[PDB]
Amino acid sequence: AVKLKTDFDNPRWIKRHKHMFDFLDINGNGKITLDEIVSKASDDICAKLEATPEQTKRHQVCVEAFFRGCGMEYGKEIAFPQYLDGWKQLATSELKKWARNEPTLIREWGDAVFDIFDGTITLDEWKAYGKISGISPSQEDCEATFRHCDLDNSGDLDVDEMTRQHLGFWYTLDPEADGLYGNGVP
Ligand SMILES: O=C1N2C=C(c3ccc(O)cc3)N=C(Cc3ccccc3)C2=N[C@@]1(Cc1ccc(O)cc1)OO
Repeated sequence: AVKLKTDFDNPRWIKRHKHMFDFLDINGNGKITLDEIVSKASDDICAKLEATPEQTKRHQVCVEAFFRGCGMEYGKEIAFPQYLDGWKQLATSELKKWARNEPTLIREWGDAVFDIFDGTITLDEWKAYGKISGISPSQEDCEATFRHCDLDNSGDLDVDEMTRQHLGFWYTLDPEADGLYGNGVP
């Protein structure tokens, strides 16, 4: 039962997103652009995963939409506070879509990522994504991810499940989502 109540002033949610912000801020100058996010998605991740140009393009479209949801844009340098406001807007919109059974941006992003590893992904594939995207380079943390989630009979992870977990993790600080990335993301 996905938590749909938001908790935007909870220091743990804020911290989760500051962590991710700093993670995206290679430079460390306190500012990120859509250009850097998309380059990470397309030049870094998709290339290393050896996705087809079609998969690469659709993944890029999903990433563009997702981060535009939080106010990001090409050539626009964004600092953390504005970024976080943008995330409040994104979360709100996404939860409204989810409630109405309209596809979320996080779901569609998920569909692209899973399609690259193709309707499930394995623990090894997730460790691969973890190290390549850099969100979860500790294989133990990825194993903690697979222990956290409800896997299928094959021991693999479903996109429905990962979407529910991600809704809980990024949008609502759902207690049921805590530890989704092990100790990799607070
Ligand atoms: O959810 C994910 N992410 C969330 C954030 C992120 C970034 C900033 C925040 O403030 C909060 C979250 N950053 C990255 C990594 C990434 C960032 C940018 C471009 C490419 C990849 C990321 N990768 C995902 C992709 C994914 C999506 C749906 C799935 O079902 C499975 C995998 O997997 O967990």
